[PDB]
Amino acid sequence: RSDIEKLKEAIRDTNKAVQSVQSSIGNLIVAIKSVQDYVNKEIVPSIAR
Amino acid sequence: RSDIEKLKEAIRDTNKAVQSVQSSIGNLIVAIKSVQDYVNKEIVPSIAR
Amino acid sequence: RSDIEKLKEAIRDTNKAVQSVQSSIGNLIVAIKSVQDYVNKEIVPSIAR
Amino acid sequence: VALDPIDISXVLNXIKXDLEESKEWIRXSNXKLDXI
Amino acid sequence: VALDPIDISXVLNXIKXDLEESKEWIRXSNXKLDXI
Amino acid sequence: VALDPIDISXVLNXIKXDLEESKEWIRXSNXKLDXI
Repeated sequence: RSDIEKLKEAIRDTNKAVQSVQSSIGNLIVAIKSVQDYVNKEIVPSIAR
Repeated sequence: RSDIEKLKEAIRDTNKAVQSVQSSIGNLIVAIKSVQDYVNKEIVPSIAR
Repeated sequence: RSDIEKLKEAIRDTNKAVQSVQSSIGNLIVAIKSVQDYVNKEIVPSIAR
Repeated sequence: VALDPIDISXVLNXIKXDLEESKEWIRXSNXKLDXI
Repeated sequence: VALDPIDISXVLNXIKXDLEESKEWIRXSNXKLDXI
Repeated sequence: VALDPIDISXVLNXIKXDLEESKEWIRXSNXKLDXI
């Protein structure tokens, strides 16, 4: 009863670590998208003018 | 027999979640590489001309 | 004693996989930051000159 | 003069697919943990 | 002429938050594994 | 005039190292699960 409880709690902590990783990837998407919009909306028009 | 089976299946699902994360990172590499090539092959030559 | 040992070692390997993923994300931060500095310090001044 | 914009919003929405279908196995594991 | 620099070092230091507080649950799991 | 190209394909192939050697522990865990 003690070892199975501990293993279950260990898997729970690992899942929480994966969830934080999932949040990291979501913010990485925002960062890359921010760079794209900056190039298309600020850099490219500045070169064409 | 029931608890160990369930724990094993829980770890299997966690690994599948990590595998999907690994696929996310692989595509993140492609996205960043795409931005690099666009800057080096389209932006930089447009400024030097 | 054999199944609990094996499950514990399986979780240990999964955590090591997450740790390698965490290292991937850390390097992704460096790559994105490198692109930002290149745009702000090399591209933007080249367009303004 | 021939500078088309970059559009990777294809691979980005590929990442956002991989991430949501990770999150929906995570909720799979935590299903089997709440099973115990 | 009106080209301000891009600054996402806000979301980047958001990612670096998520990553450190992942690493500090990982050391949580490996606490319970070293428990067994 | 003095604009050299950016090359981070160093850190990118660092990420692709970390990712492949994650995938080859994942196949490690799923080894011990197929053990049970």
